[PDB]
Amino acid sequence: PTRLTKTRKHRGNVSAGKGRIGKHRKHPGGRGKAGGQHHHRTNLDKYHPGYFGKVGMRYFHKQQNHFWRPEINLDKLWTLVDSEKKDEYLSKSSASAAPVIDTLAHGYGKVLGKGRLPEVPVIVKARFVSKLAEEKIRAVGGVVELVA
Amino acid sequence: GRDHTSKQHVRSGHRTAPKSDNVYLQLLVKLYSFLARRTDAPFNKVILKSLFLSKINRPPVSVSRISRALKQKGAAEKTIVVVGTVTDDNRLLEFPKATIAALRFTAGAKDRILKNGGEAITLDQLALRAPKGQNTLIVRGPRNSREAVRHFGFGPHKGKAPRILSKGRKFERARGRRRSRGFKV
Amino acid sequence: QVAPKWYQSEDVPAPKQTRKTARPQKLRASLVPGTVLILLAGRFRGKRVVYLKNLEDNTLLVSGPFKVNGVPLRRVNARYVIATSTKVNVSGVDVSKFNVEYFAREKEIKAERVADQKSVDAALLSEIKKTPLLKQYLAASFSLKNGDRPHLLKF
RNA sequence: GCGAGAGACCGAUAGCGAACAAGUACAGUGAUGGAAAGAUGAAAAGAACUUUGAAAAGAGAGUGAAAAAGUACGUGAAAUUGUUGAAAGGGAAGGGCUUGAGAUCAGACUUGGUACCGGGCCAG
RNA sequence: GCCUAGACCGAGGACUGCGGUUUUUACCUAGGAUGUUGGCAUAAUGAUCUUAAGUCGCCCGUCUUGAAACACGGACCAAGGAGUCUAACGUCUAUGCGAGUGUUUGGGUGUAAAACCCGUACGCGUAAUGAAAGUGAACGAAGGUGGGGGCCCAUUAGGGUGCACCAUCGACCGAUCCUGAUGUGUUCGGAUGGAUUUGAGUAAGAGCAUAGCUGUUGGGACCCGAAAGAUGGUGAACUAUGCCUG
RNA sequence: GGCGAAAGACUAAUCGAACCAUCUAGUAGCUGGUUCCUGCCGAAGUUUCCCUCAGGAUAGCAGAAGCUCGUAUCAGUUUUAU
RNA sequence: UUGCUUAAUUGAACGUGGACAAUUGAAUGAAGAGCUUUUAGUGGGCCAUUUUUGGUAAGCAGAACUGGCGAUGCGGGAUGA
RNA sequence: AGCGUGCUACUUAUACUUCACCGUGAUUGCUGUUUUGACGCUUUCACGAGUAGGCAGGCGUGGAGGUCAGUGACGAAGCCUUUGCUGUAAAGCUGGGUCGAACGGCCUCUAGUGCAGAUCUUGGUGGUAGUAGCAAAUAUUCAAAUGAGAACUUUGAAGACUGA
Ligand SMILES: CN[C@@H]1[C@@H](O)[C@@H](O[C@@H]2[C@@H](O)[C@H](O[C@H]3O[C@H]([C@@H](C)O)[C@@H](O)[C@H](O)[C@H]3N)[C@@H](N)C[C@H]2N)OC[C@]1(C)O
Ligand SMILES: CN[C@@H]1[C@@H](O)[C@@H](O[C@@H]2[C@@H](O)[C@H](O[C@H]3O[C@H]([C@@H](C)O)[C@@H](O)[C@H](O)[C@H]3N)[C@@H](N)C[C@H]2N)OC[C@]1(C)O
Ligand SMILES: CN[C@@H]1[C@@H](O)[C@@H](O[C@@H]2[C@@H](O)[C@H](O[C@H]3O[C@H]([C@@H](C)O)[C@@H](O)[C@H](O)[C@H]3N)[C@@H](N)C[C@H]2N)OC[C@]1(C)O
Ligand SMILES: CN[C@@H]1[C@@H](O)[C@@H](O[C@@H]2[C@@H](O)[C@H](O[C@H]3O[C@H]([C@@H](C)O)[C@@H](O)[C@H](O)[C@H]3N)[C@@H](N)C[C@H]2N)OC[C@]1(C)O
Ligand SMILES: CN[C@@H]1[C@@H](O)[C@@H](O[C@@H]2[C@@H](O)[C@H](O[C@H]3O[C@H]([C@@H](C)O)[C@@H](O)[C@H](O)[C@H]3N)[C@@H](N)C[C@H]2N)OC[C@]1(C)O
Repeated sequence: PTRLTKTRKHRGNVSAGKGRIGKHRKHPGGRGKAGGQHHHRTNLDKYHPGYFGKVGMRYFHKQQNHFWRPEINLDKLWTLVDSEKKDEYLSKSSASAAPVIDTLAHGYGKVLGKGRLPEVPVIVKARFVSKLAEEKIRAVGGVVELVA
Repeated sequence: GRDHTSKQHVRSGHRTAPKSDNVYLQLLVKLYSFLARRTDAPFNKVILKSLFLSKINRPPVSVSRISRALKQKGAAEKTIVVVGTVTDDNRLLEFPKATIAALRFTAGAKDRILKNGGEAITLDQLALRAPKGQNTLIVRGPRNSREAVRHFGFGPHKGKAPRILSKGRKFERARGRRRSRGFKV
Repeated sequence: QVAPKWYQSEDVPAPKQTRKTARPQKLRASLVPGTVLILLAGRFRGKRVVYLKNLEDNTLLVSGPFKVNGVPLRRVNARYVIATSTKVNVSGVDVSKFNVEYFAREKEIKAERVADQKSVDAALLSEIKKTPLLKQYLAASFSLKNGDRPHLLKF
């Protein structure tokens, strides 16, 4: 609200806080990103290195949907098990009856390997998997099943 | 006149009250101001200063950090004190029986504490059942984990994150960040 | 307007225990009973009277004598008097019954006061006549003449 | 364009340029440019009549709750001006501080209590 | 040690202290003024206005090293008159929820632009790195060392546990350089081990949303101010020149 | 564009490029102004880069918010040694 | 301890265990120490003592250290940054 | 009452010393007496110059939600005024006059919210000042009539001019 601004406190003081010498003027220094290579180089080279120039190759008509692959780590993987049967699955799961985890149906593209699993067999369904993620899944007695 | 050896009329620079207008936080400040004034237990004074802290200075404390604190040698029975929010952590495999005193518990954190037979209590209950902070263990969250902290003190060769709106190859990866484009800083 | 609050009390605190135990006046060495005085202020300013007795209210008892001057037995304040070096022997005057209560406020003058004035005048005139010109000196008013410097003058 | 309902909007130098006989009056050869200007009172009851004046008007009177509302009309500020009273004034005036003089204002005989008690102020 | 002359002040408001004198569970000059008397209340007293006297006092605003300036604006008065709103953002703070968070595009409903209710997506966060093909975060109690509030055990000291945060030596993921196992569409694969290299990474999540001040950028952008440039129109009643008729 | 026995003259008091409306609140590193009170703190005219020299960015000097702690080792100063 | 180093059982760097306690190894001071974020104005200066360059010199022009004025009234120098 | 030099007293700054009061910063203590303000009360010490500029706490204006079952034709708002009072101040309140229909306190919300200046805008008004001035084109006069009023109208008499 206007009653809380410093404009109200500057009333009666000549320069409105902008100085007598400098004198708030229209556009000293130019408009926008003007002078980025000339008189604003000391700002851009300090706070935005990399600004000027070209790196890498172009990609005409890039479709971002081709690259959709949300990641889930092993330390989070049991959140996908139904919450009402998680406690039971942790106790009763064996090599002959293990929980199935359909990661793609939960909206994930790749299973990554950060963290530690419960020492319980699981069946993990995924489009992609990292080398360590599968190795940790097989070490608790589980398996990764590739789906498309 | 005076040849002053320090700046005159300088405020202490420390917060002496909560900026908050929550009346119940004020009730807690009232209780712990009494406790810090009349008891000379160092714990009560620490708790009093903590009640003044702003939100970013009270980072949330997860139940996994609490469990690691409870695994310290001799600390399995201590009362965990958090002046702030206790949050759930779904990366945790097990959580023990424990008494946690906090300002706020998220629903998941409270369900997990209660399910393992523990107790989730507020700070006034803590004052009643430990007026000097006996057998307590204060746990603080990570202050510097804030995303804003990544951009502090940015400069050449500093290794801090730039303040940038979009991320990609066309956004500040050329001259100044690459020897093939002039120089690298 | 700002309305008064509950905690605003009208209670009047008692004062603290003052430690001002008063102790008796020490008059000037020049004030001795029988000293002739010059009145510096009041109705009788300029009169030369006889100092009789120190009263317990700090004041001085003086008489003209009323016959010589026209000023009676009355109180004067020591700060409004010049004490000269002329002395009257007043061992023969009885002033044992003049005190603060004797001038308690009640023209017409009580027969007590007139009788006392006659009695004191009798003894004073007995004693005053022994010094030549003392009666005429007491009858005359004091004034400052031209060239009279009180810092240089002895009284 | 036609028909409606609204607003934490503006309130006659504002709000459309225009609340009014406003795209008017008026200017320019022309294209165009373009104002100012709202309110007596409930009701004209808008002051009959007499008198002075050439008349405009004045003075009485009259109406009205009011004429300190008279179509120069609600209230009616300031600059500026007249009259009246008071005061000051040798090539400016005005200001601060201090006191005097003159004027104004204020307060304890209290919400006084019951001839006495006791209080208020200024002083030794 | 003693005597003696003046001036200004009197903050505080039961008691509580330190001392002293002791003749006393007492008294004092010792943690800040009391006693007494006169006058006045038709007033001595205090404030303001006007004016006199004494003393001091240049005209404000502004640019400026420097203004009373022979620098500029200002004859006077009223009313109007200049950091705003918006899109997107940085820091800080308050609040709700929290590994999530955001009802309001839309649908339901209504006492009808409100209030109340609903969810799929989507945004941002939960993973990084590389130009890219791609690959993708625990040797260990999520490590060692030195500090570290608080807590625990003692009995100054001392012993333990030590979150946040800090210094330091490592470990993990991506990029780069080397090595090159079992194998092979024999040119692929990349086990394993190295490297004063490199990243806006990991190492028991901290974010999302609303609001507020300040700061930023684009916008008429605090307000008023060019000389110019462009598009479409109107003029030869003046005047320049030709022509026609007087 | 006209028109000029030529002066850059004249083209409706307008001519080294008329008038009118619009683009248009054109842009201005330049001049002017910028509206209430008290309280606390309190500068700079210097460094580097800039078609930079009446302007900016950058560092410095200033304010604000604090935060971690509570005598730890600090100082526009001396002494001793070097 | 080590993959560095020595002819080496030599060193180097970092350590376990033991000992040395308020004179923990000069003075004086210390409205405490450390740490972070964010943003304003400014980026024409000028004067004095001393050192000092160009110039005949200048209330001229240009440097050094400190104090000032600017941004500051007050008493004195009649008057005066 | 000059110059050199020594001495005694004396004069007075917003400086120093003691004391009062305001504020700022720090500081002592306060819950079986914490008592409806603990954002409060209380003990003690030190400090106070300031342009540009930063921040804090307040004052004032239009309009909005809530509240005072607030003020008001027995006089709201506005305006004038040595009637005074309060606040360091921004300002708030009140007596008297004028006036005629609405308006205010408190808790909050919100903004087209505060003027001395801009050769600012519109309107209004001064000093200047009863002043500059009302002087080219030959020139007017007597009487009567009319009329409240005649240098200026009309008629008569005359003197003139334009000079085809
Ligand atoms: C007969 N003269 C007319 C006259 O009617 C005039 O009217 C004003 C009138 O407008 C005023 O009245 C005014 O009232 C208020 C307030 C300021 O008074 C104004 O805001 C409003 O505009 C106006 N109606 C009035 N007080 C006087 C008349 N001469 O309007 C113009 C005019 C030519 O002068
Ligand atoms: C412990 N040191 C390791 C160092 O050994 C190295 O590890 C390489 C690793 O980079 C190689 O891996 C590399 O090359 C393979 C490619 C060959 O398929 C890629 O898939 C992979 O993404 C890439 N990182 C791996 N193939 C062998 C390790 N020793 O990686 C760097 C390091 C962390 O410093
Ligand atoms: C391949 N040789 C490695 C050498 O490169 C180095 O490893 C670095 C390591 O120091 C870096 O890590 C460094 O930087 C990270 C930062 C990026 O967050 C810090 O977290 C970390 O503390 C710091 N040590 C790590 N990012 C890459 C390794 N190759 O460590 C020594 C070594 C084993 O010789
Ligand atoms: C208790 N376990 C800790 C674990 O918490 C974690 O600690 C990190 C620590 O490594 C980080 O610190 C690290 O990264 C910073 C960074 C600025 O690059 C480096 O400067 C620093 O040298 C490096 N150690 C610190 N910033 C946060 C802690 N939680 O990693 C180290 C650890 C010992 O395993
Ligand atoms: C022996 N070396 C001296 C050096 O000490 C110094 O001398 C100053 C002298 O110049 C000062 O004097 C200076 O300043 C005063 C005054 C303004 O203070 C002036 O009146 C004087 O003219 C001026 N020279 C004097 N007051 C003190 C000495 N130490 O400067 C001069 C010098 C010759 O270099």
